[PDB]
Amino acid sequence: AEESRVPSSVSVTVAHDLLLAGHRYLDVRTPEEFSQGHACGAINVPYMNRGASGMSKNTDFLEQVSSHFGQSDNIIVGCQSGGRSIKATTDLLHAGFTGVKDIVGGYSAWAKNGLPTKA
Repeated sequence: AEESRVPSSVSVTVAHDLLLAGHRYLDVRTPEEFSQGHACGAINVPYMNRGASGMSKNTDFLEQVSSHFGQSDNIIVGCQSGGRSIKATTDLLHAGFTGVKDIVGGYSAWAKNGLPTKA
């Protein structure tokens, strides 16, 4: 009974219900999105980011992380774009990108609010 690897696709609409549950939201709009910082109730990062997280930058750690862990292991991830990115995520899934939910959009919708929490 393992469930550390489960790739699923959904829309920010259904994820929103889960977002109310208070679950970590991973979003990757663009490396520059990181330079902007974080968000209020939304964690948007470029897949991998070096930090006190224990150093993890999409480069080789994938072999160590994909070894049995996912950068978003058990998380809700979503690319700024949908459909076109949905199949794109499948390419990353082959490299090891499961155990998380694939949401469509994210920052665009959260941006609609205008409440970005960050340093």
